[PDB]
Amino acid sequence: MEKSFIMIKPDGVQRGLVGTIIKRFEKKGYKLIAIKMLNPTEEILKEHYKELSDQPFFKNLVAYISKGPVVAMVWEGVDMVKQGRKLIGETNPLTSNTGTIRGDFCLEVSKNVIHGSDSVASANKEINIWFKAEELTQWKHHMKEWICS
Amino acid sequence: MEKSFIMIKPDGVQRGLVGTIIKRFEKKGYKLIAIKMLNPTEEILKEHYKELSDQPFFKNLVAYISKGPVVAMVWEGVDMVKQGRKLIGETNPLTSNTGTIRGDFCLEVSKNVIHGSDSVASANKEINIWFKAEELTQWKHHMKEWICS
Amino acid sequence: MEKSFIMIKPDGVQRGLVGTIIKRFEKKGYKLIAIKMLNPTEEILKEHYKELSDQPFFKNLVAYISKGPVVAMVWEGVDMVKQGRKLIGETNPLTSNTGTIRGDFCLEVSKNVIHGSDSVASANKEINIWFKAEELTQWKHHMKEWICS
Amino acid sequence: MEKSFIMIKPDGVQRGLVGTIIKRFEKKGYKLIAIKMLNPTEEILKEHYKELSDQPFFKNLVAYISKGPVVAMVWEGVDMVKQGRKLIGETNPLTSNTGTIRGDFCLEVSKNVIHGSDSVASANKEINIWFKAEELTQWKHHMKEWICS
Amino acid sequence: MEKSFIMIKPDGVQRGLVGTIIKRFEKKGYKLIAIKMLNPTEEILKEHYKELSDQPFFKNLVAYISKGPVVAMVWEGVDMVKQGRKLIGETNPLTSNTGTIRGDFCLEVSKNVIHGSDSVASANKEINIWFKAEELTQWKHHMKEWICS
Amino acid sequence: MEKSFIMIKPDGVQRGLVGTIIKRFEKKGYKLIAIKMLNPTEEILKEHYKELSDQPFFKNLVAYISKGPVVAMVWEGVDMVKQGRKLIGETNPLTSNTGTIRGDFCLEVSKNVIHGSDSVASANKEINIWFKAEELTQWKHHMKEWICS
Repeated sequence: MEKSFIMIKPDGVQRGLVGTIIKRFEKKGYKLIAIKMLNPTEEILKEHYKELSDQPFFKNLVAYISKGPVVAMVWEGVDMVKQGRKLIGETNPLTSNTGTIRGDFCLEVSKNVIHGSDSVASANKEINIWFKAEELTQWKHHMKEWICS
Repeated sequence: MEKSFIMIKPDGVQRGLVGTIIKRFEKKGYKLIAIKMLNPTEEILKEHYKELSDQPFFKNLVAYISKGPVVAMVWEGVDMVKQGRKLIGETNPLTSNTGTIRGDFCLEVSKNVIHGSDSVASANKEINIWFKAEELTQWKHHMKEWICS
Repeated sequence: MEKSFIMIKPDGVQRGLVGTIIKRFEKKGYKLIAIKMLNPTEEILKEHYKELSDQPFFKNLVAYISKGPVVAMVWEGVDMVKQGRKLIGETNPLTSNTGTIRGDFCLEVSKNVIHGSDSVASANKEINIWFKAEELTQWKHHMKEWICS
Repeated sequence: MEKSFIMIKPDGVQRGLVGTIIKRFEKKGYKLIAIKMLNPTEEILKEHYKELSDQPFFKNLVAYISKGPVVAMVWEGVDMVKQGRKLIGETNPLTSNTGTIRGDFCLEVSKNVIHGSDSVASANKEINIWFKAEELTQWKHHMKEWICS
Repeated sequence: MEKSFIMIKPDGVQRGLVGTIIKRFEKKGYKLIAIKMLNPTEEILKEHYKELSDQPFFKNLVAYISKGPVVAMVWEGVDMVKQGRKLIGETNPLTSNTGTIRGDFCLEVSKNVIHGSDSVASANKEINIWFKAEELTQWKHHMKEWICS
Repeated sequence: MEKSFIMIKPDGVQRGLVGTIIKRFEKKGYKLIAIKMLNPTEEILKEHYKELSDQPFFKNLVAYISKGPVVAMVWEGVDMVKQGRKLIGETNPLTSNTGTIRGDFCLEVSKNVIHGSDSVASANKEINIWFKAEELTQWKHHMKEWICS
């Protein structure tokens, strides 16, 4: 099934929203298949934000996330990428609707607690950069009968 | 007052969302007047889709429902039908907004945990087929003073 | 498996604790098999509190629970009677520990929101008086694998 | 920083939504700087509701809020006025989105639990009438580092 | 009715536990009658902690709380003092039971987020020092019918 | 600081309690420094329950564990080992107090969702076997000021 990369940014971990964010994804009926905590290299981040290497404020971004703690995740399930983005909200937490992670907990775009994959093509690249194949664990979700067809 | 028929489908009870769903409805200021758990008779469940039978997936539903457990409910209150549908969300939980039951908990249209009446006319018919008159309990809501006129 | 009778008293319904209470039982890994809302006849209650006819304030108690709404339930699972009593707390919500329903939500013994069966013998009697056998619904709990054995 | 006046109306306090409301504002990353409980005097309420003097039922509006309890607050933070409005929802809780206070808890515009300032200019006026400058407490929010720039 | 003085200490406000704490007290069926945010002046703090004068570290005590923000409260209800203490927990959050504020949120006796009055006599003293009589608001709790006799 | 090894067992992941468990630990003021999801090897698993060889149920737990997914964790903080145990509850979820993970979610000792280290000595051994040194992430907890000295 469709996989997406969801990463709790440093400010997410600092504010103690790790549990809350996971709970939100679990309750949706989604499948956690990989999770790790790491202080990301400025070189792992260089490749994750290759798409956004084309942004004016970049020299501030990479050093930032590299410092603070990060909880990297992969979640699996039908229309994973879009629904994760839906659960997260818009980029700007001010224009982001209530009910979303960013719309319930964030104020500024520089500190939006979470990253979600923008497209399925973006997701598959992001997963490979952040995780080893061995890391992605295969398990049968007992509940999938009552979430899916 | 306006009454609507809300029914937690099998997948709802299996995932343990009975309490959460009810709490959502209670906190909105609505009045629970009837609740029951039953395995719906294929026969008596047949009339629930009597209006929509002209659909490709009809035989599969009257199977996954009748076998699994169901919590049938009637809730009362101002604009009950529309608000119930609001609380539930769209048919497809992908297009359904966050904050709603289906937008918080569901992924696939085949397993969207809950039913809500689509109109007042549809509600009155659905109440009649699922519940006996004696079943609908009459009680004075003490809090209605502070929710209504 | 072991069954117990749990009944949300009228003050429970009035305060909108129906959802919350159920949620607590659901999260424990317990199995809801019967649920009904009714205004209990003074005769149904006359027998439910027959063992408790050994109390000074009895003529005032049956009239009370008779008036307001009541949500009657049966829950199934290993050590259901004891654990339900555990989840509920002591009779007196003042001496009842925090974490319990009565210790989180109640102040007075006259208004303690919920009833739980005191013993397995008392439970089987209580279930028979409040429910018909047809009411008790048989369903396979998918998650039982990961709660039991 | 931008300040807004948020006031839980009497029906909010009645329904025990004070904690819940505050939690919602806390979790958004906002800064409570003043809070007080009062039974608002005609004097304050006439100035607070000066714009609504051109309405048939005004003598009773300044008399309802004058009766019940009210929790007056000031919250501080980036885009405070608009975000507060967003967290609260539309005036009519029927058209207000789910996820909001009014869309989660309210049914009628007469009883919508909370007030939020409509503009920055409205806010500064509202704060001055409800609170004394001494009441606005200055404190360093430790977490503002991780919510703001 | 019985009144107690409950004060969220600065670390409670810092960690965004104001709403959470209030909700806990609301849900218990208790009556908030006064609330105020202040940076406690040396005068108040010397009188609140008058019994801790014969202790080595007293000047740093009154200077910690005189720094950070504090939410002062009065709550009313049957056995208010004891149950407040019960909801709060033991002084040391390590020996305090789970379910309590201190046992759910705290680790160190120096930072245990909340104060609760230890006796009725202590409470009436504490209320007088922190609040003016005008500040204690009188209101009829609609729900007290269903919490009390 | 004191470190402990906390592991959500298969049944925990299946029932979707990962988020909730984590939140419980975060809200206590504890610091997550390592997290990973894996299907545990026989070789890795056997040394974990090495001391529990002289026990009747030794082979069968390795069956229902290795197959299922597990979320291994390391948490750091004052009195981490005992508090983790406190947060978890007793071995048997029948005798385990309400408020605890096992007392809120579990029924049988075979499926009690989580493991916690029994002593500091047992913790440091468990961390070593489950995680590499590189895996334990070093980060400054901004909120530690307000939870500790």
